[PDB]
Amino acid sequence: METIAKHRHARSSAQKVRLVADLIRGKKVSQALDILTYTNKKAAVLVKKVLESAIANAEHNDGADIDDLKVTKIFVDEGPSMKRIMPRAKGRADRILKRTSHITVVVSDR
Amino acid sequence: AVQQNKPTRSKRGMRRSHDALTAVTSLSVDKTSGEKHLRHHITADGYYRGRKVIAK
Amino acid sequence: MKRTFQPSVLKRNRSHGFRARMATKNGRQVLARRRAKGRARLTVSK
RNA sequence: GACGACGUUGAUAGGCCGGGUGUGUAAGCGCAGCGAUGCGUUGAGCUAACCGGUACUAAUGAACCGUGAGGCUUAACCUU
RNA sequence: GUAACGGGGCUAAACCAUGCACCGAAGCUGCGGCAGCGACGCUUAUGCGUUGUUGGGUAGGGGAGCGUUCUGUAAGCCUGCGAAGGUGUGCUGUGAGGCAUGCUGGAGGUAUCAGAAGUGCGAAUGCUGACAUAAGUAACGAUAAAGCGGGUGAAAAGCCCGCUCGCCGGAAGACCAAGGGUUCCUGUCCAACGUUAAUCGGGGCAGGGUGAGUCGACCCCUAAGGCGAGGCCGAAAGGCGU
RNA sequence: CCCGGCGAGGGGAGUGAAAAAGAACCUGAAACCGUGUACGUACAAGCAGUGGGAGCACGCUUAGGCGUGUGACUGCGUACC
RNA sequence: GGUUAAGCGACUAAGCGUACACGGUGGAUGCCCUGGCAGUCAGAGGCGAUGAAGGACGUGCUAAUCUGCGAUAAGCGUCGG
Repeated sequence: METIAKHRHARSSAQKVRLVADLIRGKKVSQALDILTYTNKKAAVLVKKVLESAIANAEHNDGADIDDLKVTKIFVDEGPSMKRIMPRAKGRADRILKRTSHITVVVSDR
Repeated sequence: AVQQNKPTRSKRGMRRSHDALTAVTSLSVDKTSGEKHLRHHITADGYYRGRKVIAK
Repeated sequence: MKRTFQPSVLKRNRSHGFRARMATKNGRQVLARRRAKGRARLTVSK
């Protein structure tokens, strides 16, 4: 069985989050948690919460076993951007994009 | 000062081939408390080499 | 650097106020044009 | 990034001990003078990166990566 | 930078004369197919038996067609036993195209023959919206400066309390006018706003707060100047002035 | 009901013909950005295609020597307005 | 079968390319109309010192805005439906 957890509209660029997501692809959930605990990145905190939520979903909604769980699929998708204005010199104006992303984690006992 | 042509997405990927992160190889285990911690660092509970250094 | 706009309420009303526009034939035509267009604020009275 | 030394069967770094170097007679006390000051204790006190030593502090037992005799054909050799 | 055979190399693989072979183009021939224009069989409301010949092409002229929206034919025809649109596959014509069908979609579509056009886009430093690139690069706004303990909290270099350190002090202190208009105080919240985090804020939400015979305005008086009964002047508007 | 900061955002349950109609809501195209699978690629020089063509993977097939994806090597080849 | 020598030679992908499958972003397309555009046939062609056009501030069991109304304030009297 496959269980899914998502975090949509996360305040982080997709490029930054993908750096942390690649560290736990295909790893056991027990080992994946250890890797995230000792990664000095803001995206690591966001990813860890999603991974924990997926584990809880499998245990509660599917009666799975924690020791048998494994991270099978993980990917990050680009989300909507927020437009802002940043004044520059000599009266010029610039556009600032605040990027977001969608984080998806899939855990299965296979 | 500025480019004459638009770089491709393949060139962008090549430049990022050295941006991957490195995970910690392994974690040490305390003799007494028995929790995982960074090597040469105290544990969350406040242990180091089974000596119970300051906790507060 | 001193800029062009130096606010002053008294001078604002004496120059573009409602009574200033009503004191001349040309000023009254300004109100007629704005009334026809449907402006919510006819003048700078407040 | 890399490169070199060392991790308790240890002088790698700090501290500590001795020396050197630099500055130039510390503080306290005593004596002379009305006083500013001078003199004695005294070439005194202090002293970074230097030299020779010293396990007092930090360099932890582990864990991780890397395997298990290494292709085919031909000639000369083993059995010139 | 060899640099005056394209190169390697050549004493013929150089040059002169003679001869016989072969290579070599979308030229010519062979095989299949399409179209234009001619003459012929009076063939036929014409296609052929045939028959010869032609078919690079800008400006430009002539001829024949495809598709899109709308009107009649249509109170017809197709359709919840799945319409338009979207996305694949197969077949088909010389071309613009056409036909069938899987999945998606969930209510409209339209033969034939005629009629009418806001009828076909890659370019105009074209117009509007969306999204790339440089790049996770420059930068984070005075070089007056921070260190530690405790508290709160999911989380503290930045918030609260305490002890030190540093900076201004004819201000970087205090009180007003002008201007702004609730930014003031208390509780509560952290999405957005703050160039980082935030429990904090001039941010969000709710409640509270401005008390005058003597302060200021209003009020009485007038300066520069404005308006101005009659009046004088000017095509009209209007100007000057008691 | 469960994870989470009595959050944000999600996974179940339930409603409905449909929740891949969940309020960032009918249909949901393109640019642009990702995950998975097959094949190619670290001694080879240029409008990136075209003609020839090995090997590999897969689907057929009374193996019918076919179709589909990939493209080592090789002839020719300097975009559009 | 063993030793040596010579010749020849797959398995690597930090990344990248093409194809297919499944997604994100984005809001095109189709369908829809309590909005517009152009007319025909009839109305009425003026309002105001009995205070106009247009506004300010008020008005509810009512915090805000819109509509209506005016301290008789989402209304009062009377005659009809």
